[PDB]
Amino acid sequence: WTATSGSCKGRCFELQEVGPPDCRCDNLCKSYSSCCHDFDELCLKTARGWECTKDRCGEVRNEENACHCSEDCLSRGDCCTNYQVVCKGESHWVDDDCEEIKVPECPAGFVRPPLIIFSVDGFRASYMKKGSKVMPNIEKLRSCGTHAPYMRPVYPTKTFPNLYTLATGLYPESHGIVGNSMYDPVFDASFHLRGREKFNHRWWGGQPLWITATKQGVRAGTFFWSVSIPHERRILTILQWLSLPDNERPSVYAFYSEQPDFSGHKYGPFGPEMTNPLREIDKTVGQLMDGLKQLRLHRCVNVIFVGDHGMEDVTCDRTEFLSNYLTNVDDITLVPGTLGRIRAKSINNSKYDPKTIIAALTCKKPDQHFKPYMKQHLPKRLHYANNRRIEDIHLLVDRRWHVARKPLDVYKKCFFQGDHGFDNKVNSMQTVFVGYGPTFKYRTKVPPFENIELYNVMCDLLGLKPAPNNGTHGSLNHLLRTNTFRPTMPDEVSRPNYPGIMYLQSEFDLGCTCDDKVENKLEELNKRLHTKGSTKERHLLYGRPAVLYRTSYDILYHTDFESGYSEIFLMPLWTSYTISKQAEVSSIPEHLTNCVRPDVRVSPGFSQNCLAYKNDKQMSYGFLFPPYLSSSPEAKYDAFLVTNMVPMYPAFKRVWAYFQRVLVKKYASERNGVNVISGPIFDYNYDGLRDTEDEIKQYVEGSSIPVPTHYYSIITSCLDFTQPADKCDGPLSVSSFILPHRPDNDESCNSSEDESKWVEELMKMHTARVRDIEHLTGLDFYRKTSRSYSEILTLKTYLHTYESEIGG
Ligand SMILES: *[C@@H]1O[C@H](CO)[C@@H](O[C@@H]2O[C@H](CO)[C@@H](O[C@@H]3O[C@H](CO[C@H]4O[C@H](CO)[C@@H](O)[C@H](O[C@H]5O[C@H](CO)[C@@H](O)[C@H](O)[C@@H]5O[C@H]5O[C@H](CO)[C@@H](O)[C@H](O)[C@@H]5O)[C@@H]4O)[C@@H](O)[C@H](O)[C@@H]3O)[C@H](O)[C@H]2NC(C)=O)[C@H](O)[C@H]1NC(C)=O
Ligand SMILES: O=C(c1ccc2[nH]nnc2c1)N1C[C@H]2C[C@H](S(=O)(=O)CCc3cc(Cl)cc(Cl)c3)C[C@H]2C1
Ligand SMILES: [Ca+2]
Ligand SMILES: [Zn+2]
Ligand SMILES: [Zn+2]
Repeated sequence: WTATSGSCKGRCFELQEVGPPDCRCDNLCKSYSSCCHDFDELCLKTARGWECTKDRCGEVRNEENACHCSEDCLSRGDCCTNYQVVCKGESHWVDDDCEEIKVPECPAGFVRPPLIIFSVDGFRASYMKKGSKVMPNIEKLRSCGTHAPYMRPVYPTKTFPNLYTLATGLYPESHGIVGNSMYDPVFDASFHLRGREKFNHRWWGGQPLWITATKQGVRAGTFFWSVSIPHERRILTILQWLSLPDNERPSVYAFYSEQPDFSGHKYGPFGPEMTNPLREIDKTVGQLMDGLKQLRLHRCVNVIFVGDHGMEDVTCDRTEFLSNYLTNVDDITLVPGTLGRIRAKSINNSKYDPKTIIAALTCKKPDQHFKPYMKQHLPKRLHYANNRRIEDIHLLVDRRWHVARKPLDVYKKCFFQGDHGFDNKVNSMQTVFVGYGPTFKYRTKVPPFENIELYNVMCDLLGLKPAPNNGTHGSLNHLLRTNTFRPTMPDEVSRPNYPGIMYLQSEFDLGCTCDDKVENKLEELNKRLHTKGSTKERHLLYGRPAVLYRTSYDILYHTDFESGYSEIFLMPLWTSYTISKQAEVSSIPEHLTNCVRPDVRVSPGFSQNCLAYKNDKQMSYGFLFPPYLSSSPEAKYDAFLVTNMVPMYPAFKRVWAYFQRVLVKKYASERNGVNVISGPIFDYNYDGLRDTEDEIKQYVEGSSIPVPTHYYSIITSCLDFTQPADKCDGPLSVSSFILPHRPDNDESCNSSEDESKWVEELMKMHTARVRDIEHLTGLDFYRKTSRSYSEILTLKTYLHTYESEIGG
């Protein structure tokens, strides 16, 4: 209940929210059904439209109009945004050639440039080019400001998770909003778009931009709006707020449009009906920019034009039904659409087995338009597992399709032609970023980037200190004219040992054999230089990674590779090696197939042993540096050391073998040599961060040898391919993957065929930022290049998507 007896007289869109049961007058009062009786009357005038006409000029102030053209309106700060235009012979902003804004040009009283966030729902990246002829204002912004060809949302590519990520720089797994619809099992409640649950503050984690602002002395406009409030009043309210006196005027503002998403669902991404929604948006933009020119703020304010996601062609008849795969279709709840999420209908059930549910859903029709995963097995770049609100069973749906439970749900719950929510790397989901203002750069294109990064930047524009988030602060410095944040490499925590020869063959009882006995001052002095690291600057191109936690490890040099070997985990943390274009693939000689040699630099006590592997019929082994790419038959023995060996399921070895034997050489040819760093990853609790010694859930049977949950490689080369990797002057180029270490190849439906038909496809799906691997390993790469640190942060955030050219 609320006594709505109070009044909004002079409180129209007040900024401090008063508490029940007195009536509110802010842009959220509607959604809580708690407005004062006169709110509609006083605060939402509509009379005479939103534009001045000639006859309206100089007029007599009438408080009933929606906006004014009366002489005193500039003073009152409430003119129609075109007042200067029709009444004062002034041109529109869109018509002025754009002048570089070399310094802020702000009126007396503005202690800092304000920031306006203009967010547009469902604004697909390719709109900027395709709809350009009917969006001149937005095309002005793009072309004079700083733009990216596209910006990448988070997964799921849905509205709530994506808007809240903009405001926090957090993955949904961390912020709490993992879907538009969610079930929390500790709350036993459901978050849906309709209804009032989504209002309880308990769903919303992280610290959003406006709280960050308040907590540090910067006042904020309120971000959310109410659906019935038209866009014109939304603009005029933002300009009114900007006319407030210095001590009350917010410094950060938000605008939001339901379009073009609302139509995209109706007409599809490119339906001819779409031109109007776009025309509208552009007009709204024009109205902000004209309004800011009226207030002398158009060369003072920084504007961010940003979308939350894109839009794909989707229709009813492209629905896949679980009822055609399952029998007990009724002992499951499904969260449907462009992503599936499954749980037991009741926890009263002990007969409920996910293993059989997954199997029932795996590669079961040749045509299949989805794929089941357990959430811990989803690609790590999706960062979609570490939250109780994410159900164990996830369905990745194909672009252009839906998953539903039964058919009844689709005709009784065709009307739509567009949707969104697919994998964040799918082209049609990409969205927009343009930045315009004094602090942004002038006529500047920047590379595509992930939206989790904007929070840091928006804090920079405000002089705020960003709350702990998932961006990599400094990775977007190249967007800005001048930045308050000069980033610095983290400090090495653990320094390495450099062990020489300290053990004799006979001290090792490891159960390994090797045919290596057949045995010169000139070529003995030589390989000594290899074990001290005389070819280290060939295989360690960017300096050694740093270890950012306390642990005991040894560096190990060889002719063809070099490693950081963990006495704790009994295997290397990283292994680094350069393969030049000219290098050639040889095969493992018949005699050395089962060769495993002790490493006389490392004690028997801190070594793996062949015995345990023999005893464990589930587990086999692999090597980090591949023997196939040894530079000489002699150097090859180096690859068989007990300290280059890692545990690997037979099924994984297939994957690994073909990566090592075929793809490395291929990349080396296409890229002009590559530098490869490879290693294990342990993330048993799937939080995207390295596990500690005492969080290991799986050892090789009868040993203290941990089993990785994943395998990574980082493949680097010269961005200019005419330069070999090992002699690169300028910028670098990189691609990486985090491969799940799994005992079967159920993920690949063509897996019984030749590796050449399915392995590279899997690797692609599990593409990765170097930054993701840093979280998962606790290492820090690229410590010694010729490149600026900011450039190196940009590079560690890059993700190679394997999607073709945006637009067509
Ligand atoms: C992306 O970036 C984030 C932020 O930097 C990283 O997540 C941080 O990781 C660390 C280590 O795991 C956590 O530290 C622990 O924190 C607790 C106390 O923390 C409390 O207070 C903080 C800060 O005020 C608060 O954010 C936490 O709130 C969580 O839990 C709420 C429910 O109880 C929930 O409403 C909220 O959304 C948030 O939930 C998520 O995080 C928790 C982690 O605690 C997780 O269990 C849950 O599933 C959600 O994902 C919390 O009450 C200390 O006592 C511990 O000792 C420990 O140091 C930070 O809490 C955590 N911060 C956030 C915001 O999640 C991610 O690791 C990073 N991802 C990657 C891949 O790098
Ligand atoms: O109906 C939809 C909607 C939109 C599309 C869809 N597709 N499929 N289903 C969809 C449903 N909606 C109404 C809601 C209110 C807005 S809001 O005004 O609260 C966001 C303002 C804001 C801006 C920033 Cl920058 C950050 C944050 Cl956190 C919030 C969010 C919601 C969308
Ligand atoms: Ca972990
Ligand atoms: Zn949206
Ligand atoms: Zn939508």
